[PDB]
Amino acid sequence: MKIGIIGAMQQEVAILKDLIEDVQEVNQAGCTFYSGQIQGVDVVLLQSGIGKVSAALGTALLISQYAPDVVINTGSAGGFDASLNVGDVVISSEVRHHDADVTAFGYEIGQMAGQPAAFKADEKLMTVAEQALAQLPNTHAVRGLICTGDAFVCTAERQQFIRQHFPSVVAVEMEASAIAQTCHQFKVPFVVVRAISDVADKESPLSFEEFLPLAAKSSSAMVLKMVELLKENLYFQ
Amino acid sequence: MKIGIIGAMQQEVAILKDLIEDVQEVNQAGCTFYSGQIQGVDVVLLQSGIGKVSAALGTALLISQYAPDVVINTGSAGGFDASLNVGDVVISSEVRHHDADVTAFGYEIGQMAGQPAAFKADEKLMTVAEQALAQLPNTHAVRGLICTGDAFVCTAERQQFIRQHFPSVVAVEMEASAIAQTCHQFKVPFVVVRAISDVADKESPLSFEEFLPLAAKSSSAMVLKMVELLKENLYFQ
Ligand SMILES: CSC[C@H]1CN(Cc2c[nH]c3c(N)ncnc23)C[C@@H]1O
Ligand SMILES: CSC[C@H]1CN(Cc2c[nH]c3c(N)ncnc23)C[C@@H]1O
Repeated sequence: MKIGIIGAMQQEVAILKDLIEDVQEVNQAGCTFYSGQIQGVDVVLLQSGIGKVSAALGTALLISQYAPDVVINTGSAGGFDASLNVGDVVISSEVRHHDADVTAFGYEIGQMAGQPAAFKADEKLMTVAEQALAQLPNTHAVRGLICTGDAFVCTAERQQFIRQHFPSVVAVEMEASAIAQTCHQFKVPFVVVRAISDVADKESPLSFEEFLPLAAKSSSAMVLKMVELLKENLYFQ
Repeated sequence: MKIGIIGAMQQEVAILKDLIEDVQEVNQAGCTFYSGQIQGVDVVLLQSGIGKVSAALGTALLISQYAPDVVINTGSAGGFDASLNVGDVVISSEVRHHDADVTAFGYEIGQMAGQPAAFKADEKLMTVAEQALAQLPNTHAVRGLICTGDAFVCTAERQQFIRQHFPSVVAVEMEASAIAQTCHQFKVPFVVVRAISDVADKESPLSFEEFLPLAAKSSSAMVLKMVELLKENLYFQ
């Protein structure tokens, strides 16, 4: 099997990039693809750039050219769930666009026309995420709805909008729904395994730059454990 | 040369689809690609689906697999310029995301992180659009800023947010900034040539239903004229 791993920023992919053996680097359309193995499993790591369009474009190139069997989205996120602290892992049960509104034509809020209302994380991949979490016993995670938009959420008004329309939201970020929607269109299983850098408030621009390395470390530790598990997961292999 | 043409919806691509000689249809990732010739020029017509993520993934697949020399985005739009009636044409001078906000990190409103603030349409393609307009004297057109978001704009509050932040906007829609950003990352010239189906207000849902066919007709006639000009002029090799 081949594991696709996607992160937006250089800082988000650095830890995993350094673990790739026999690394082959390709640059295309503002994306960087690193292929090789991590601990004996084939991987392709994509640094996509920030936001929904870059993430969608990169994911489409990833799937069409490299044919990963699964896709794992790594990186940082803004926490909405009360139980999350900076550094904690967040796992997608499902992903929605918090900034999509085609309700004029009867779609529910966040649902894009021609799409399901939500993109559900793959059940088998989810089981692997759970096993990985069980192998990191002193770490706290929350699983739930992750909401994506083309905005860095850092105001009370935007928090209120997102909570009012997506009351179960546990975290927000800027790529996951694009990755998830793209995987959905290609019929490729995905899961998001990110970690909290800030709590999406007026302090978040400062918190984010301060704690991005911590979030990358936490998210990357989980993704690495998942890679290790997938190595000997006979359903996927 | 090879001309790439992109529209979101079935009605938006139907007129041009019917003109393709020796048509070859490929279905991939929830997109449809029609390849062949229109009046002796190679074309690839992408039916992208609706919204930024579908448009981005489709455009990435289009450019990476078919290598069009230029990209023309056709279809409908919500008019903002006061002079626009349903059926009138809009030509992009440039495109912006009206729903992007990373101003917390120094970017201007609508600018995505890691991107320029606007995506400028290609000068030669704009010239060809103007030449086409001159040969269609009973089409009224406005050239200017087109703004994109993952929303069907149909409320005074949303219309006014967009006008406040992008005062020169002439029309809005849901794919162009994704196409434009993707073309920017691949370094492929683009232009948007759309036509008005509604004026982005409370009556837009009904206006859109009524006037989508007219908008497809008007925009497609312009695009066909542009195809004929591009065949003749050798502007692009
Ligand atoms: C430099 S732009 C921010 C980058 C970090 N990614 C995740 C993220 C952390 N905190 C967030 C918040 N409060 N709102 C939205 N997104 C995020 C999103 C983007 O790649
Ligand atoms: C069924 S969703 C609408 C489809 C038609 N496209 C253009 C468009 C016309 N009027 C618009 C408006 N008021 N707001 C945003 N977009 C548009 C966008 C999408 O493909």
